[PDB]
Amino acid sequence: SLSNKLTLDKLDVKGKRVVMRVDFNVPMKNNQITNNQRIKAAVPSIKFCLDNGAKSVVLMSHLGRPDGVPMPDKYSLEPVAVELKSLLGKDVLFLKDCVGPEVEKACANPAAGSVILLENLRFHVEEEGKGKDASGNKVKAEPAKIEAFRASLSKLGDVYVNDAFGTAHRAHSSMVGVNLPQKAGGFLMKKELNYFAKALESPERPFLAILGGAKVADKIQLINNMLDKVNEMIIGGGMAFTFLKVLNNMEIGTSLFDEEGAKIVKDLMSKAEKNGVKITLPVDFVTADKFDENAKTGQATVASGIPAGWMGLDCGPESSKKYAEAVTRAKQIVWNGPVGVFEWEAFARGTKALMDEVVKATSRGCITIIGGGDTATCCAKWNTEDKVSHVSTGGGASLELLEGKVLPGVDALSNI
Ligand SMILES: Nc1ncnc2c1ncn2[C@@H]1O[C@H](COP(=O)(O)OP(=O)(O)OP(=O)(O)O)[C@@H](O)[C@H]1O
Ligand SMILES: O=C(OP(=O)(O)O)[C@H](O)COP(=O)(O)O
Ligand SMILES: [Cl-]
Ligand code: NA
Repeated sequence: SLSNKLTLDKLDVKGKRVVMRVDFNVPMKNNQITNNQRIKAAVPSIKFCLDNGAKSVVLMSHLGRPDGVPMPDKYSLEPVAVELKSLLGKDVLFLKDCVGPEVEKACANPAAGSVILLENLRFHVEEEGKGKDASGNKVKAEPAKIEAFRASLSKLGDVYVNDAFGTAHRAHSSMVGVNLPQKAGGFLMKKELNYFAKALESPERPFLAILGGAKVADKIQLINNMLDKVNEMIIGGGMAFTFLKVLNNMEIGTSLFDEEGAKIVKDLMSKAEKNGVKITLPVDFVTADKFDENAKTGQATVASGIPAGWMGLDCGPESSKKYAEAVTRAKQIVWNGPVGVFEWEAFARGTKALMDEVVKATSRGCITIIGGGDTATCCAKWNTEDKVSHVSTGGGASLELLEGKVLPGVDALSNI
């Protein structure tokens, strides 16, 4: 994917300020970083810039989904600056904004070797181009303000590097809108794209996709194209309830539900049938009376339904058996999205059981690819990072590659 693009190995950085988009959207629990994978993954590009004489490296990322409102109490990148220091062996200056005159002054003429991390890009609606105000009402960014936002970011370096593989599916301002003469892909971008190019060229079959998690509105829209590439699909985690409500008339309580995706569920199942893709949905659940680690818990099946005011936060044991059967048939697996709220032990058994099966599959020759901010944290939590074929920093980004697309963050790089 980058044979035609400028990459960092061929970018002259000596004496240049480098502005670098990274994916530092790391998971957090009790206000601390629970997995530094995405930060560590950018260190090779950052160190390369410094070792080869860069005047500065300005790092920019989002964290979470603050929807264009400053939320430094909940989604500040300040903790990431602290963690990056230990991983880099070098000092990092944190700025409390990402644009404006104070940021521009701090980045205009830095001391040699300076590393600077900006605040969450998504505190400004101009990054995504849309969001919500502080009262929760949806809002769209104004074109002239988007261009001024992109112009401000562009002043923070002389050359641009994009190492944000995990965000490469997003055509956001920091990812496609920086206007500098040289825009290069970083070493993590290259590593991930190269791995997927080889693994997706002629997959081992049956090729199973496992789609879970909580980003239902976004990821239900990826299934249509994925159904032209895979032979089996597990639809689990928060994704399943939209399917079960529509197909089975199941009562789902307060479980995650996507109104727009519900309108295409039957068409997706029809396409799966046309293409010979076996769909495995859960059949039982661990329920909770509220979205809380210490919620009261219960059990439910598709036939029983989930009680009003309760939500399904994990699959149950009969679902785990069906998931295991699909893993045993697979010769290649791509997995994005845990099949329950694995961060909370009451709701982690289903994801742990599936991880055990995927590890066993790897040991008998299955090619196993696990990707995503939270899904890769499953590998860290249960110590399986070296027991699957590849742990990717991309989740949705990897699914969009599976669909067969050129990612916007790659398309926007300079051509050779
Ligand atoms: N039934 C469920 N209800 C609610 N949340 C769920 C459920 N099952 C899983 N989750 C949540 O899904 C979240 C992860 O979903 P998400 O799509 O963000 O995955 P990801 O691997 O981080 O992907 P990406 O890299 O694209 O962000 C986890 O925090 C987990 O708690
Ligand atoms: O976490 C990401 O994607 P992912 O959840 O699929 O791994 C990226 O940081 C992009 O975040 P977004 O899905 O809020 O745009
Ligand atoms: Cl979403
Ligand atoms: Na996530």
